[PDB]
Amino acid sequence: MDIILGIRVQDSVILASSKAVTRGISVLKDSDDKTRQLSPHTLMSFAGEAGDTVQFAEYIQANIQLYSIREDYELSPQAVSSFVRQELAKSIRSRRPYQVNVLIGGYDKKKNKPELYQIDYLGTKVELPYGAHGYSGFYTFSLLDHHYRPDMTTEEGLDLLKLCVQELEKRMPMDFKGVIVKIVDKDGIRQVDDF
Amino acid sequence: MDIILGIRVQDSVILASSKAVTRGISVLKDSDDKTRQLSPHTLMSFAGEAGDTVQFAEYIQANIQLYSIREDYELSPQAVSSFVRQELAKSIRSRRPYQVNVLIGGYDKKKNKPELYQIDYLGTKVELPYGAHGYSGFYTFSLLDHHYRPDMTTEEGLDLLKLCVQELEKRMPMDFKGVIVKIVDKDGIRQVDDF
Amino acid sequence: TQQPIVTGTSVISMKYDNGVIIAADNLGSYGSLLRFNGVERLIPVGDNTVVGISGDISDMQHIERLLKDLVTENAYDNPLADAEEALEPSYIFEYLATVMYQRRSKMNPLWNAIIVAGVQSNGDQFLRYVNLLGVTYSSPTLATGFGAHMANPLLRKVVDRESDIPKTTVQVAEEAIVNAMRVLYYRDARSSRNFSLAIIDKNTGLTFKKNLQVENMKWDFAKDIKGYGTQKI
Amino acid sequence: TTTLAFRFQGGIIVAVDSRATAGNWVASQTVKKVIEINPFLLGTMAGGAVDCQFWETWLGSQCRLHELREKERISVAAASKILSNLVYQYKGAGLSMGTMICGYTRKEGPTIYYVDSDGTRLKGDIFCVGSGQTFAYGVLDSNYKWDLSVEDALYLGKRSILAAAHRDAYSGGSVNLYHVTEDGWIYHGNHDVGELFWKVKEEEGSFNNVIG
Amino acid sequence: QFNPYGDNGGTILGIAGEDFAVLAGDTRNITDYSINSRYEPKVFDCGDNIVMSANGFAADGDALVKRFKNSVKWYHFDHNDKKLSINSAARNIQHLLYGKRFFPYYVHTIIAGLDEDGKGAVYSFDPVGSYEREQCRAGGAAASLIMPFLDNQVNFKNQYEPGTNGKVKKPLKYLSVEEVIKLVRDSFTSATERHIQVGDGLEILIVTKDGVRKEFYELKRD
Amino acid sequence: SDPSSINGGIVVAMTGKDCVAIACDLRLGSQSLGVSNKFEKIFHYGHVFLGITGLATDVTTLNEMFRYKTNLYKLKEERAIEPETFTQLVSSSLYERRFGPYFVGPVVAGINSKSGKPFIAGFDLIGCIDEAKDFIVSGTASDQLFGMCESLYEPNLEPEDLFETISQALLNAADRDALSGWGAVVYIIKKDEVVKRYLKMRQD
Amino acid sequence: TSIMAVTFKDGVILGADSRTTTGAYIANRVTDKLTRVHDKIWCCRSGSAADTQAIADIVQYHLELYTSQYGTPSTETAASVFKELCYENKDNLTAGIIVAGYDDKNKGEVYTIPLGGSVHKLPYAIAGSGSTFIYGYCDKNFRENMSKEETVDFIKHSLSQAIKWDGSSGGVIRMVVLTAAGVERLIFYPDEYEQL
Amino acid sequence: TSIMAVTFKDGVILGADSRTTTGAYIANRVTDKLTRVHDKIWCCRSGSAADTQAIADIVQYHLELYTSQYGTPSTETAASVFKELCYENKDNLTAGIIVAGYDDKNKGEVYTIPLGGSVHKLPYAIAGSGSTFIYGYCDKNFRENMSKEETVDFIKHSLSQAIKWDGSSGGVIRMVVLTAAGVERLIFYPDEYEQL
Amino acid sequence: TTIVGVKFNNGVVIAADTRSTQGPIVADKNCAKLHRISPKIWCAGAGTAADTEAVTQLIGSNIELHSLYTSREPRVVSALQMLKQHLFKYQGHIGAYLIVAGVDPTGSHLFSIHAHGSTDVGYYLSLGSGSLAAMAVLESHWKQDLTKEEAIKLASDAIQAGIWNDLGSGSNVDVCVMEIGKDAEYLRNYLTPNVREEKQKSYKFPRGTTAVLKESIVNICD
Ligand SMILES: *[C@@](C)(CO)[C@](*)(O)[C@H](Cc1ccccc1)NC(=O)[C@H](Cc1ccc(OC)cc1)NC(=O)[C@H](C)NC(=O)CN1CCOCC1
Ligand SMILES: *[C@@](C)(CO)[C@](*)(O)[C@H](Cc1ccccc1)NC(=O)[C@H](Cc1ccc(OC)cc1)NC(=O)[C@H](C)NC(=O)CN1CCOCC1
Ligand SMILES: *[C@@](C)(CO)[C@](*)(O)[C@H](Cc1ccccc1)NC(=O)[C@H](Cc1ccc(OC)cc1)NC(=O)[C@H](C)NC(=O)CN1CCOCC1
Ligand SMILES: *[C@@](C)(CO)[C@](*)(O)[C@H](Cc1ccccc1)NC(=O)[C@H](Cc1ccc(OC)cc1)NC(=O)[C@H](C)NC(=O)CN1CCOCC1
Ligand SMILES: [Mg+2]
Ligand SMILES: [Mg+2]
Ligand SMILES: [Mg+2]
Ligand SMILES: [Mg+2]
Repeated sequence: MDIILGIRVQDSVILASSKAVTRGISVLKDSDDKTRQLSPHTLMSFAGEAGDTVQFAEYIQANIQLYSIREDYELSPQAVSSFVRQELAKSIRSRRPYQVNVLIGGYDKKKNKPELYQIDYLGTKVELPYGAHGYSGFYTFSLLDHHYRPDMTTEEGLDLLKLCVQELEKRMPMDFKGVIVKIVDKDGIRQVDDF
Repeated sequence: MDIILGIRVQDSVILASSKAVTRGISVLKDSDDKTRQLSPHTLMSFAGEAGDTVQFAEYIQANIQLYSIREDYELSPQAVSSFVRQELAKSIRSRRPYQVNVLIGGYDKKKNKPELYQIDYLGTKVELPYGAHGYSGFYTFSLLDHHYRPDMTTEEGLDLLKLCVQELEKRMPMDFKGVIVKIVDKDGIRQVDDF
Repeated sequence: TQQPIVTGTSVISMKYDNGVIIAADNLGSYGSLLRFNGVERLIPVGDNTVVGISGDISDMQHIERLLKDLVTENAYDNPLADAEEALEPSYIFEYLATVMYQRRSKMNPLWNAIIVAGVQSNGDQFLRYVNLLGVTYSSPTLATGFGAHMANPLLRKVVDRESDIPKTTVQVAEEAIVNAMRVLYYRDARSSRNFSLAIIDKNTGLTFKKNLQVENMKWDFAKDIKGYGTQKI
Repeated sequence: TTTLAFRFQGGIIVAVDSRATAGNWVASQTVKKVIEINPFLLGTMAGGAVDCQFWETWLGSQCRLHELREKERISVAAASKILSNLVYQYKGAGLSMGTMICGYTRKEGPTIYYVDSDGTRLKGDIFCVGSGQTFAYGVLDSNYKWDLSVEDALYLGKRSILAAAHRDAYSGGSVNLYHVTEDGWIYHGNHDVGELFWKVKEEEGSFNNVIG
Repeated sequence: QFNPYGDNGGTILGIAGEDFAVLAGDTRNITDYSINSRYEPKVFDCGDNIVMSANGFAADGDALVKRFKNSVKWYHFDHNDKKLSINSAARNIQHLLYGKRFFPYYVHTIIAGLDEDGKGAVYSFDPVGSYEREQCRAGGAAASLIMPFLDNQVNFKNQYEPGTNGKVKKPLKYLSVEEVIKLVRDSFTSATERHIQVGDGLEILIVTKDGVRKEFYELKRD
Repeated sequence: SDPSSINGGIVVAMTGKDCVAIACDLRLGSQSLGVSNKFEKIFHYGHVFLGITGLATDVTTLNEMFRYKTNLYKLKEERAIEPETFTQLVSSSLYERRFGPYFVGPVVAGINSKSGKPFIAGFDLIGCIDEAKDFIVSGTASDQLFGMCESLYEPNLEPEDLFETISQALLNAADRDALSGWGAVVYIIKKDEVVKRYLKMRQD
Repeated sequence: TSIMAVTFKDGVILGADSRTTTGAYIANRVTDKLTRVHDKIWCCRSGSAADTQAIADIVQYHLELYTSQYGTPSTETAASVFKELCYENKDNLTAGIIVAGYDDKNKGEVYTIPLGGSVHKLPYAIAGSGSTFIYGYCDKNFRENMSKEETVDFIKHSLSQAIKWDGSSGGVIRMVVLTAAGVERLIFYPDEYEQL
Repeated sequence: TSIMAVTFKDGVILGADSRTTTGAYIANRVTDKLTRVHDKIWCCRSGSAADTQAIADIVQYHLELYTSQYGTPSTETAASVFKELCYENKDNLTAGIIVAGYDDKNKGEVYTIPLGGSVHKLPYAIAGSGSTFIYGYCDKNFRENMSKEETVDFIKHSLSQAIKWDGSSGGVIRMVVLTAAGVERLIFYPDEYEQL
Repeated sequence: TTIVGVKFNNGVVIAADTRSTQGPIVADKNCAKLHRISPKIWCAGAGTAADTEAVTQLIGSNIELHSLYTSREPRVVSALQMLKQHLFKYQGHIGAYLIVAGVDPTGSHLFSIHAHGSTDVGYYLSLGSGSLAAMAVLESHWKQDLTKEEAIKLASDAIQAGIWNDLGSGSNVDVCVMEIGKDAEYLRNYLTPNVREEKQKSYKFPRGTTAVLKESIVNICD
């Protein structure tokens, strides 16, 4: 886990998530997808305690898919983010809380607008232009404060993302084995294959 | 610190030492030489607690250089290793011990033989064909058990070393920013520039 | 680092128009055990100073030896030992304050709270506190332990600020002190009925009263209290 | 603290913030974290305030004695090593210092040494040190080139401290700028973040996360 | 286990004018929830036109003041009765405090006086010796209550010129001794209302080229 | 691990002449890392204003919870809840979680629509009501706020003067706290108009 | 506390001091530690004031209910009810209770219930912090079948010594006489008992 | 331990039990806790056997050396030497010592030195674990200027009660009589003192 | 806190200071610590402020329902029994320390309750951080057969001792008199001896001093 980023641009939301899965002194995998599609226009990346992350993501996924079938309708990114926050807010006062931080990137088809929500394991939600969980933020937030503009294209967002990944590979102590990038826009969710 | 390796082949001793220096969540440097030349045919790599490593290396270096000047004679790798062990053996029962592990690679001009000594901070010495300190050993020792032969050339030793560095970059959790390689033979000490 | 074993409770004191009054009970407690009952915790130094000591008694006895030795040393090669160059309360205090702070600074305190009461050569009243930490302060009323919580409030109704001191007589002041000692006997579980009291007056000198007792105690109302709520028998 | 110093074409840039903290209490906004050891030597301060202040002023006294005894200005390497050997004697005692010794000599050229209280001593072209080091690194590394003009390098250093002053809760106050050349150090003024942030936001078009 | 430290409460305040400086402090001394003294002075004239206060743990405070007073005395003996400048006093105090870096004086220290150009000066220290000259500093228990008020009223922070679209700041200017004493008294009455360790009395020491004057004011005694 | 000072924030409320003011900062951080500069801490249910400092997940939760309750209140009572009544509802709801509490520092502000009286109140995390004529403070820079309010405040201020007072109190307190600042909002509340102003403050 | 109960010819007498402490502060110097659980069954309370109070209130409830159904309970029955509470809740209680009562068949009986929740029937019993100091005295001075006046003196002298040495004990001495005659409350002030 | 020293008309008597415990095991049931530091200055030892023993040996050395230079020391002097050791080494010692001696000028004197290292001159003194149980008894039964036989009974009865209640005390009662006549050792076996 | 209760001829009086604290800070300068359980049973509270408020309202509620059920005026022993059983159930975790006083058909009563659920009876009582200052006054001046006016005087004197000498107590004195046959009179701010002195200066700013970024009208209507 560890590295998950998100950048909201003019017409899309870009999520970048590290590929490494480590335990002890062994990198067990270098091609891990730390994300689940909650609905055709909504994507959630996740990071945190082992086991909890996937269990939580898939539990949320099932719930949103159940809603979609029942109402024959896709829930708005705002509504999904609020649902997810409430689940984490419950969890933190449970016997054993989900120790999972997430980013929810979605395109709202009613507003024709991209939206990025940052939610930590306590159930703390914020809508942001750019977001990060873990130590990543300590480098990326300041970088994006400088280089980010609100009217950027998806292509300009990807260049801005490369700039983040470059800085992280330079200064982060751990080898996170690069990232998988996914774009969320009016035409749905697609993955960039060469990064 | 963290990664220091050593391989003794037919006519030389090859030392490989990681370039990264990290503190907290910041890689402060990616071009650090974790070694000191103790004498023209003797080289010591070091790894351990911050500050202690260099202070110890330079203290040992000064002592050996003082001996060389006094006797107008180079001390044998065996003699230097025994001196270094005794210093560490003293240290471990001091008020504040040196927490430094070392590898001493040297070419004995009287025997015309390469020698590799592995010494930990407790003052535990062993002469080996190949050696490592830290978590490195958990991957390299088994790799070398398989691929190493006693009659290998310096060039074959370097290929064997690349095989170690490749495995470490694949499976180690931390980014150690590659290695600096140095060869110790009858003609002295030289550094490989492209690795 | 210590822990106090045999201890003395509150020492109370106040200024009045001509002098100072100080009092302290005659008990040496051993935890909850009221072990020793003939302990004098007011120690006069010359005829112009009384040092009242609370806390660890073994350390008190040590301080007694220091003060006794101080008098001896001051007399050496001093023709004016009983005149111009006699020990002042301010000298005695600063010496103790010095010692206390040095001992706390070497992590080996004298486990005490001390009040030096006396009258200076120029007629001025001296009253100052020092404790195991070397903390010092002065006030028209000073008290240690429970004394600080229960005596001071009562004594401050008499002398609330500096300007009330000339207005306060020795009869009024002593009455307040004796009343305070009664209140402490009611409410302090490590106090005794027997106590000593000392007046240092700028005209009449040092009067040291021993074997005093708390009297005129209200207990009669106790016979009316039954149970803890609903009991009638 | 955030402090940085980097090497480039035209010498060395040194930039530091000016906040002092006592936990979450802001102790001061107007603190000097650079010490001018001599006309050619600078020292930056991060960590415990007096630890840095006391021992770097002491370092200045040691450097002064060196030039009286040797009739020659101390090397950056030697000055940095006096400080590193000193803190190493106190290792374990609980000193907290993150320092950079920057300066020029003929024999060395422009040189930067990172020295900390664990006893680490490193020569290098770029360092950022303190609680806001990561924030400064993010901006500096993504805009750094060797071929920067003195004007651009001065600004990049200023902008990197500003970035950290903004995000890091334990950095702020104002930016103090320095430039070090073959001719010695040159002070490039105090820049209060109170005005600088809005000036930079407007002119650069950056900081779009904030309500403008 | 023996705890060699304690908290005697109180609060102190230093403001510097053009040709003067004030060092104020309340006269209350406390431990826990008890009042030890309603008038125990903690701001002292140390000679050479330097006034000093060391607030926090009184035993350490008195020890420090005592040592600095002694430092001034020996400075005169050793250097032909030379006047100890305020900047030199500050540096001397740094060494006193840092001498006990690993067993500190638990005090926030402030000194006030005149610099070598005759202008008002306030220097302030942390417990282990780091110092800084400022126009303005509060120290001790109620420092957190008073300091932001001083930022606002002495250095005119967050105050802009009316009708300038928040573009032109309120200009800095020196304050008169009459204005400074108003701020001191209002600062302490405010602090007294909202902090339990502050009260009883206020004592101010004013420093001009003519010497050191005192002023006293009653404070609420609850 | 002290919930009250992970995210940071401050709220302050004052009374004036036939008016009240309530202000908050905009910072949401994760200790030293500032994360959001848009995070508002004041909400309203009809004409009653509630500001909440402390752990942000609880701030959000409690807002959602009081919206829930005041909506049901209004449906059944057929009228908007008043500040005195809402204050009691907050107290009840907080004390209901006595041994597993929300880590918050709420502040109620509003004008009673019947009597026209300005009303402010504050609580601890567990429900104890702190009613006051003059002012209420809350958050990581509460010491600072207490100091600013106690010196700057005076009774019977006109809305336009009260704005300057509450704003200056908030601003200068936030500048002496590491976890507060990054923007500010001030609500000036009169009997039947409410002005909301965003303040320019230093962004460090 | 210092508390005791003593059997004699005509019945039984319970005695107690009146000091309640919170640390070294005396919260109450005129406390009534002698509490009625039935007409002629009383108890002395030592340990936690809250625990002994809540226990005594429950016991009083049980014996009132016992009385309504089965008539007057024996002193042994009362002690059994105290035990059942003290024993079953031994981990959560700090209560050292002495039970004393007068039947007409069994005359005066005394039962002591220390911290463990065990029961011990005895001729006399002492308990509380101050009781340590009077074990030697009470053992030497207790006789069986004493008169009322002899028993009053025994308790008065005993508690006087306990009070004299134990700082956690003091104030007045309260006593309660349980005989065929009825119930008599007694009180003895410091000025009297101190100089015995 | 249970130990005590009592002054009387002709001098002073020291008394002690004979039980040494390591936990609940009795290491020695015939211990001699009454130790000579000078011809007619003896002490009773309570607390750590090792500490009190080493102290007593040092005191004996000091008084032997005192005697060689300045003649026979006073009982007060002996107590001062005990104090100096107990007070200055208070962090490293667990010693509660009673000192008793006979001068011809001062007659019988008793000094008690508890854990703190303080000194207290008294008519009689009690100490050790078992002394808690006889404070009440000893206070009630002690008179000044008793006869030898009266004082022997007082100690015998007192220690009998201490032994009866304190598990850390038992065995025989040893006594040491200090008068102008000389030094008399006494011993009293369980069969005698138990049934007092 | 400082709270007291004092019995007299024909009834009982309770009094309290008006300071609330958060650490060393005064949160409230004039809070009411005198609570109504029923019309003629009043309660003074110290300890955890919310616990004293919550437990007093809960029992007051149940007492009202009980009084309605039984067609009888509520008794003090009922409030005592209910409070003590409630507090005991929570093993001290509800930090309420109360003085309960009142008049009922049985007479006039005065009790104290501690957080663990132990109760006491007295002619005079005091609780809170300033209880020792107050108790010293009560032990010095209390007597049998107090008049109403003598009891009020004694109670307010005891509270004043707390106000002045205890840092955990201050501001004003509230009193409640409960006399047999009569209505209870709640005397809010019976004494106000801690009035803030006139500030030296007005800090009303020039309008436009504060820099503004945005304005907007907020919609509170439907
Ligand atoms: C940023 C602001 C993070 O703190 C910087 O590191 C800054 C650097 C600096 C340099 C020169 C002058 C002032 C400030 N550091 C601080 O402001 C520093 C933070 C800090 C405190 C304590 C530490 O303990 C190891 C480490 C760092 N703040 C202080 O030194 C403050 C003014 N003083 C104290 O906290 C007093 N402490 C010091 C340690 O001993 C106990 C008393
Ligand atoms: C003496 C003091 C020693 O045994 C008595 O047992 C006495 C008995 C008594 C007092 C009043 C009414 C009836 C009976 N006990 C006390 O006065 C008692 C001291 C005590 C407290 C706690 C104990 O263990 C839990 C044991 C003895 N005092 C109290 O209970 C007072 C009212 N409350 C406190 O001191 C508060 N305690 C609550 C429990 O936690 C510690 C603080
Ligand atoms: C009674 C038991 C209680 O005061 C006496 O003081 C008695 C005195 C005595 C005994 C023999 C000779 C002269 C005087 N003390 C003991 O018998 C003593 C019990 C005791 C041990 C340690 C103590 O504190 C450190 C206090 C009392 N018994 C011993 O010293 C025996 C010989 N040794 C041990 O039990 C071993 N100890 C050594 C210290 O660490 C604990 C284990
Ligand atoms: C005096 C002021 C004590 O100093 C009184 O006892 C007072 C009683 C009182 C009663 C009703 C209304 C106002 C005041 N007590 C307090 O004001 C009380 C002091 C206190 C705080 C915390 C405590 O437990 C650690 C114990 C006593 N203050 C409060 O209750 C304040 C309003 N609340 C908090 O500080 C929040 N705390 C409550 C306890 O749980 C942790 C958070
Ligand atoms: Mg910042
Ligand atoms: Mg005050
Ligand atoms: Mg801020
Ligand atoms: Mg007693």
